[PDB]
Amino acid sequence: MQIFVKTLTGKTITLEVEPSDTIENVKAKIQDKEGIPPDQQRLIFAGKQLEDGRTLSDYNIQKESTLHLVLRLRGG
Amino acid sequence: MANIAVQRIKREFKEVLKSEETSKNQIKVDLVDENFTELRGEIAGPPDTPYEGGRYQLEIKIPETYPFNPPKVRFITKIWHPNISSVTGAIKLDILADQWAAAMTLRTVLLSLQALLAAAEPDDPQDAVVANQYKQNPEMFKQTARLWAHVYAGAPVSSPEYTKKIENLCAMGFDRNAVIVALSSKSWDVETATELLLSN
Repeated sequence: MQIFVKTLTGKTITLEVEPSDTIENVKAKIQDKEGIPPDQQRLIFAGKQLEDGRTLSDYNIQKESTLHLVLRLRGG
Repeated sequence: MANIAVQRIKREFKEVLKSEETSKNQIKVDLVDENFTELRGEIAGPPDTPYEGGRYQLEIKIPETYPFNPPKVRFITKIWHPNISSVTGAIKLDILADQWAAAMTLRTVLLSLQALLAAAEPDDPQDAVVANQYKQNPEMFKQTARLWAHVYAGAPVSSPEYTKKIENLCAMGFDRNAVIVALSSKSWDVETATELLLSN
């Protein structure tokens, strides 16, 4: 199923995922598409940050839902 | 220690001793033990920073996995800096964590800490209270860092407007060092500093 990920620059990332995919899996797919390392990725849905070990179905994320990508780690 | 670690630390210790930066009294390193596993570092406050004229001692522990893991470094001399804990001297810097490279040496670690003093990164803090003061009131941070450089690191005398507030609280019978920590921590609000001192 197709979901959308909105970024700082207005460019939307379009992903093909399964409801059982974990947030960590989603971050891996974003790395493949965009080059962004998963450690720098923060995923926002329903106002809250999603944790890497839970699945999209856990957060009620369905077809054509939109996630928000906030880019920052770099924690020296 | 393993031969690769002994050879590296021996080489790097002598490089610092003969370096241009040691001859200009910018950096220094000395032995503590006999097996080269704990060293004592020292850096000068960089010019045109609130740390100017101060000298800072560094606790340096070399791990058994050297050079493939960074030295553990801590500030023995107390300092007011967003990336160094004003309480423990712990350091937040990437080369001492994930961005360590085996090609790095004692010399470049000492020079990197001097660069950190000159150019803080308040969005990756070690001391949230200091980093907040750095971002909300740069001039207050500067004078407070100057004060700490004077009191703890041997720098020249700091600003008189801050000394007045210190004397007022010392006149109340409080210890001068605790007064400085309280006023620094409370961003020089005399009333909250007094309440903190009254509860110590």
